Amino acid sequence: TGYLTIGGQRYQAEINDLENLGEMGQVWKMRFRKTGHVIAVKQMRRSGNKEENKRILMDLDVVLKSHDCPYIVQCFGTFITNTDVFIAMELMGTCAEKLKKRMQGPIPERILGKMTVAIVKALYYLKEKHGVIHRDVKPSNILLDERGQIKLSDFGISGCAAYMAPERIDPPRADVWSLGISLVELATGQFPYKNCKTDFEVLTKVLQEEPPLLPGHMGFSGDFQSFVKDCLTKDHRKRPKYNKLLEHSFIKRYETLEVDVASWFKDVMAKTES
Ligand SMILES: C=CC(=O)Nc1cccc(-c2n[nH]c3cc(C)ccc23)c1
Repeated sequence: TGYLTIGGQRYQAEINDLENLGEMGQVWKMRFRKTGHVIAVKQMRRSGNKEENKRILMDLDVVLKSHDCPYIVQCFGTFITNTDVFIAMELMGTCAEKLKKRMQGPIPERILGKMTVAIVKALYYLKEKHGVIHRDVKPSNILLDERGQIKLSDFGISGCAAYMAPERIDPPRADVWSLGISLVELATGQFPYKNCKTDFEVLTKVLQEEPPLLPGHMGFSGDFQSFVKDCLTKDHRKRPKYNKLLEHSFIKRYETLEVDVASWFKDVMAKTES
């Protein structure tokens, strides 16, 4: 048996209550037959790689404990069989990484605004309420949906060289750096450290190069440019805390501003492929 809490109700569910619609550790898009909800179902194989499995179990542990955060992807329930665990997860439309790829470039600042609000809050929530750092903030872990919701995913290592903070590469808030890097990536359409062929080469550029700020010739708001400059403060002791960042003007504006993220998302998903 499994118990799913989904759409406000509690169900006893059998693995047969899930209709597999295909693949997307191992993830299936599945329809729940008792309701018509379409969900993401992760499989943990008893016979799988033990490192993957413990990563999965860590993500699961954070996610279960984050039921009260609406900026973190929700788990509806689990099914344990003799050989497998199936994990029912909130299905999103796509990630920020896939949106960059489809768009062939810049996501508009107003969307990066809403995204920034949501991700900083998810991050803040798990620092405050659970003492958890994410350790792998990047665009593939930032998810969006048709309802204009933006959420954080994947806490299995609660980490990609590309988005590593300077103090993580060389130690005397590293998550805030990685956020900064993602935003520059997504606002300009280009991952800021160019033509790196290996992980260590990106690490080298992080440390030797100037922070990769938003380009002045793109007419980004000063708000946004300053938010990034604060996040991309290489000296971590000088880089701001979530509670400081929550009052940054960039966050405060897009928090109170009305942005139709859903129509933008629906329209961009329509007008593109892959
Ligand atoms: C950019 C890579 C990617 O993960 N894409 C993507 C595209 C569409 C939906 C999901 C997704 N929705 N819900 C999830 C829950 C987990 C644990 C992982 C991925 C998803 C993920």
